[PDB]
Amino acid sequence: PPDLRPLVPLDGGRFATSDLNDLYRRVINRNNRLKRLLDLAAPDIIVR
Amino acid sequence: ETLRVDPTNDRLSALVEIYRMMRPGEPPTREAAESLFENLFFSEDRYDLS
Amino acid sequence: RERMGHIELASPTAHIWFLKSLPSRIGLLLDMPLRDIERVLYFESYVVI
Amino acid sequence: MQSWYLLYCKRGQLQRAQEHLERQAVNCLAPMITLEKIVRGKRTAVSEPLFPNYLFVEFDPEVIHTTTINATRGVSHFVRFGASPAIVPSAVIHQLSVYKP
RNA sequence: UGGCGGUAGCGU
DNA sequence: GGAAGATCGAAAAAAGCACGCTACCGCCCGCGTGGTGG
DNA sequence: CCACCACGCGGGCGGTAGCGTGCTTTTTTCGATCTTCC
Repeated sequence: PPDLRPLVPLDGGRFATSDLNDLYRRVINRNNRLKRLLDLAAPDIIVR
Repeated sequence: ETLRVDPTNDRLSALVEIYRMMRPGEPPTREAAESLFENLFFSEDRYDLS
Repeated sequence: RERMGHIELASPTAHIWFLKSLPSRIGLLLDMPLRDIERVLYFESYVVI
Repeated sequence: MQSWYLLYCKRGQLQRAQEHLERQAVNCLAPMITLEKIVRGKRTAVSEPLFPNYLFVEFDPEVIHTTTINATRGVSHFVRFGASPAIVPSAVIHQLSVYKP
């Protein structure tokens, strides 16, 4: 849940991103890239 | 005894073994191994005893 | 604070907790060494089904 | 003797890495796709590298070493499966060359 | 007014 | 007399390292791409 | 028409390589003997 990994305001127009948010972003980006490359009929080496 | 244990018997084999130990996962070539050995200790830029 | 999300993985991924925590549950269940499991998991060698 | 390798490049540095590899006298390959783009309202097609951040480099490890390719100021790393870098068969190279999706 | 990392200090 | 169980030491990987409290410092993503004003 | 105020996506960093480097205990694995037989 989001409150378990909150983004505390930094009173400077920015936010403090937690480690969990960074890891989730990495996982989501990797999954989206894999889906896009699978839909593009990528070669076996790139898919692996 | 150390000479007996050591399998290498030539400069090329010794350099290849040293390169494999230093940089595992790379193709061991004579030129790369000799470059690494000569740059590890006898190169001023990388090695410098104060 | 209680509602959770879910991500649909493009391909199945093994659980690291059930893999690296010695003894390897997957390796012990499959009667194969951990090295072979790591090799097949990280796309190093084919395994027959 | 000359063989093909797969290279993962840094973001937005595909052209710089390609030019650096060309300076090393090695063969470079990257798929090109023409896609209709805007760019401030002018209607043409831009070239986008299919399978982004991927390069196919034909060279000889004996002529020039692998780490030299790994440190061409713009190449992120090698696509290695195991200890040694992976080898892409020539059939895949031929497919990629003839394929024009 | 939330967290970490580093440094220094107090009581054992 | 070669193959499978024993074992044996040597090496490699994982985990732990007291309790409270106080003060200060530093940080809380970069870079090719795009629109707007001098 | 050119300088400069936003901006939204990947990943070690940076470099035509190499960086590590003063703990101890427990568990697992592996090469090497070995040894013991069928």
